[PDB]
Amino acid sequence: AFGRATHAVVRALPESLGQHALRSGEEVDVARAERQHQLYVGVLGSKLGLQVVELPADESLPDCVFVEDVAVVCEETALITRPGAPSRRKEVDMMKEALEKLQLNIVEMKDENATLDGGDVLFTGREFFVGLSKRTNQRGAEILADTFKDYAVSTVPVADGLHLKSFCSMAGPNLIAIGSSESAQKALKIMQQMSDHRYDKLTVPDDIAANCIYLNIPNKGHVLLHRTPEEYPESAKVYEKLKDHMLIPVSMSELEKVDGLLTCCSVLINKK
Ligand SMILES: COCCNC(=N)NCCC[C@H](N)C(=O)O
Repeated sequence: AFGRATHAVVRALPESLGQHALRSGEEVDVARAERQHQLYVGVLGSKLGLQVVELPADESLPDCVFVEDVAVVCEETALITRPGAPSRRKEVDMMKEALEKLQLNIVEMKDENATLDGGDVLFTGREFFVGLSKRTNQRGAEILADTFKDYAVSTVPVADGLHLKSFCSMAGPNLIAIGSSESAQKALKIMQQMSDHRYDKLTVPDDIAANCIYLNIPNKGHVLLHRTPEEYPESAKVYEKLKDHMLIPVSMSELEKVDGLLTCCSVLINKK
C-alpha cells in the first residue's frame, strides 16, 4: 500500500532561521513560521495520528527544520545523506539518533565526494528518481542506488538552484503532481522516458504547489496535504478535483522564503 506511514520525524526551527537560513528579499516572520510549522506538525501527529518525533532546534543550524534533506527512508532502511551545503552537514547527528531509536537499519553517506539532499529524491512506490542538482551529485545518487537495492534508481538533471521536488511530488498511488514550467515539464519527460512504468500526472500551474504530501492512513484512506487556496488559488482548484482524497490545506508561506516547501519539513516512516 503506497504512502503508508506510522511515524514522522520533524524538527523545531531556530530563531536564527530568520536571518541565517540559506536562500536564493522577503523578510522572514519567524513567529509566523513557527506557527505554520506547529500547524503542520498538528496535522501529521494530531489529525492523522502519526507518532511524531519532534527534534529540538539547534541555533547553530539555521536550516535544521528541513529534516527531509538529511535522511531518506525506504521500508526498514534509512540513508543518512551528506547534504550539498557543507554548513548543513551537522544536522545529520540528531537525525541519526532519532532514526536509530526507530529501529531502522542505518546507512551513512560518508564518501567525501558524495552529496545528496533528500529534497532531490522522488520515490514513486515503484522506483526512485534522483535530481542531479546544485546540491546532489552523481556520486550521492550512486550511493542511494547502492542502499536501496530492491528498487531502480534513475537520475534527472535539475536546473538553476532547484531540487527535483521543487516542482513535483507524489499525490497518490501511481500519481505524480507536476508543475507546468518549462523546467518541470522537461524534467517530467526525462523521468517518463527512463521508466517503463506508466505514471499518471496531476498538473498544476504553480510549480511550488506541486510539492505536496500524500499519505494512506488506516480508517481514513487517501490523504493529501497541499498548499492553500490563499497561497496558490489556481493550484488548489486542481487538487479540489481529487474527490476520493481527504484534502488538507496547509500553509507554508514563511518557510517558503528560505525555499522550504511541504515535503521538506518531515521524514515519514512505516514501522511494523
Ligand atoms: C523539496 O525541495 C525543495 C527545495 N528545498 C529543500 N530541499 N530544502 C529546504 C531549504 C533548505 C535551504 N534553506 C536551501 O535554500 O537549500
